[PDB]
Amino acid sequence: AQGLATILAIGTATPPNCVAQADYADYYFRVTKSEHMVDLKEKFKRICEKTAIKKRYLALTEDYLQENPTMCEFMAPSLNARQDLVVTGVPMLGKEAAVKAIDEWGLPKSKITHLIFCTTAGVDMPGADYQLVKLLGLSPSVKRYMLYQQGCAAGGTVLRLAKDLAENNKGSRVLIVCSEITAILFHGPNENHLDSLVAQALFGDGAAALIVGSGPHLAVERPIFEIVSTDQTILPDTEKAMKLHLREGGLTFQLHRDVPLMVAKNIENAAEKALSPLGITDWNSVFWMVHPGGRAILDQVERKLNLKEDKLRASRHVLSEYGNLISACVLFIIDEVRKRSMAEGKSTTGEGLDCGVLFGFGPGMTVETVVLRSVR
Amino acid sequence: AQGLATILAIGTATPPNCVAQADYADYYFRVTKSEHMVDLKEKFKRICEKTAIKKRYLALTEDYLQENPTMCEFMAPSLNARQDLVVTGVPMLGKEAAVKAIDEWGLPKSKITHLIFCTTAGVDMPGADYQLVKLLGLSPSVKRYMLYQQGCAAGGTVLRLAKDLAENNKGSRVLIVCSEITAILFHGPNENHLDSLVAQALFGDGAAALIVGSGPHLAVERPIFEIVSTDQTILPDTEKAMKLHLREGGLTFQLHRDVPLMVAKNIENAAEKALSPLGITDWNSVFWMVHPGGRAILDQVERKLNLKEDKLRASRHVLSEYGNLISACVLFIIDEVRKRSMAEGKSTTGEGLDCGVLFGFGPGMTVETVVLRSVRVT
Repeated sequence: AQGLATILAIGTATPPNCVAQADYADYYFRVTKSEHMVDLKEKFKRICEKTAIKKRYLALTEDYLQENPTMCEFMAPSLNARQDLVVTGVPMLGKEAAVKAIDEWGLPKSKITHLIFCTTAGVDMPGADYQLVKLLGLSPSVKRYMLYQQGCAAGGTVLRLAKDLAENNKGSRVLIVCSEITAILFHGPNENHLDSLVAQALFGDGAAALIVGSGPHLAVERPIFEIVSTDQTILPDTEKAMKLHLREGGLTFQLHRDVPLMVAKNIENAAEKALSPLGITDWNSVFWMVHPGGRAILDQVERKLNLKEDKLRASRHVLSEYGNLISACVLFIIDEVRKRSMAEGKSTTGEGLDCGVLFGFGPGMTVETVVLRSVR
Repeated sequence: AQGLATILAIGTATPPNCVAQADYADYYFRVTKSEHMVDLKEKFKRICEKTAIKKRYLALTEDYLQENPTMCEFMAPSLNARQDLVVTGVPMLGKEAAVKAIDEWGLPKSKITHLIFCTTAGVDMPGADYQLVKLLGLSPSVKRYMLYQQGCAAGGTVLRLAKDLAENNKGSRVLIVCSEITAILFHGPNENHLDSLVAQALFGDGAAALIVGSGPHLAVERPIFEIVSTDQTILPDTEKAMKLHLREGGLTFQLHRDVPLMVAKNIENAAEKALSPLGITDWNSVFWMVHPGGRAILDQVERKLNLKEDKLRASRHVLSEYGNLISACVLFIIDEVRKRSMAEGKSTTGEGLDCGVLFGFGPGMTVETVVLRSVRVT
């Protein structure tokens, strides 16, 4: 195609089940039948406090756990129950976000030439990509990219892949869907093996959908951000950061307690590598979209880049309103800065600034760094 | 980038443990202690016979089996055991193939800018892609595409994706690794579960690796094929063709008997969509690499496009020497074709022919159609 890959529409959706973080420990310990673990509950009460999460939407409900109680047992086999939920739920949630993007875009869905489906919740053959084309009625000849088991940096993964798709294929229009349902990693509290206990407080459900294309038809298409550049790098010596295994008992979860420090040690290098080519040295002259793996990661990034204390508001905002949405989370944040900037009357779609940097963090530890150019 | 994405090297690897198909029914029913199922044992021998497969390489060993006996159960929880095998084995097998590709390539590892890792066997976080760059010492900043649970058509998927990365990124060099270990799909024999049983006779293990790039440095790099065009379409009313679920008992397998006919029904359209823009109508005027989903799919494609009788010899060869290698299978066949061609002294890398078509067939049912342009041998 001709011109930079451009984001032209963003839609989001969540499961209807809302849970206030302020009530989560009571529910969670009630529901897993673990109220005798009071010290455990207190700790968990405290972790929920420090998440800086106000609420989450969860496809997993209390009825489901009743019917599939082994999901609450720590090492009881429960994958089949989890698959039953997410193999269906993930593409349905994704279709919901996609309808909104397609509607915002406004053009006929027959013009969608490429589908990128991304999730960290379950797998199946045929894929969630197949079900989405069916659900949506996309062309049977749409080219698909089925991204399974992707994790927390994959919101940047889908833009990096979309960029090359859109730019190498003249007139191509790419639909991106990241759809995450955290039922895959639900686990009861375990004194021993506390590992997945912070996961219970952290992750929320949702899907984000994007339309991306080169050479927008400016009469009927409305550019939101240009994708300037994408980088992916493995942080040295951080393999221990995060590990998640798909086992009989579900999606396992180990999170190293110094992950934020691993981000603090490497994040200026990623910033410099991305902005230096553009001639930018002042981090505060650009807008930031940071995957909120946790509050501490946001604070470290803010510290190490010496950000003004309002710089990560949009990121802190979707952590607050939704929790960690894994691969869909930075796409929610893109929507958030673009909507807030229109609401506030900014001169551009990127908080009135011309350039921005999105970060995704995942296993590896992997950093994805995408440079976005605002519009107007 | 430059002109067309171009395949510049290819390497293949397999587990060292080989099994003669002729002996597989005996091996199989004896390790699963399913000896009393003489009838079904007879049934399975007939299936092994008709596969047109002579041997398969398998990472799954009988002592791993007798060590993790639930894998043998005709359904019991065994995913942990299978994962334990494949989470390590898939990237190690893939590393083995990538070293060979990079060795053929001859350029520094450091020049590899993108990695596509593709498999159908197991998943892990960090992925097989991470493991691979660590095994090979690839650049930490290599751009990765981790293709999990992909299936029998993904040999075309990786080519289709490699094509756009290589063509949109000036001077980029893409490493493609497809590595498959059929242990996720191993199951003991059981009465009315026959598609699963047919799979115990069909799939073999292996990894293929390719170096893909645009604007080859013609001094040091040697083009093998150019990737001309790429299509993916789902075949109408064939959702039931194949279904595989990853569950506590491992990966399920369900295959409809009419899959060969479903391909037959749709294949000439695929060929026509791919070759008409090139002004080609003569199917015998081109080379064909057909994913040996089974011998019957090869027969059917051959019959439907009315190819001469040894048109599919290369696809038949690797099915015979390796079994169905899921996503890497057609990449083995690309190597077979170019290696047999250079050896017979063909004037091109594509059986002496100029253009060729490769077909991947997967769940959907999906067909991936990629057009390859051969290169002249001297």
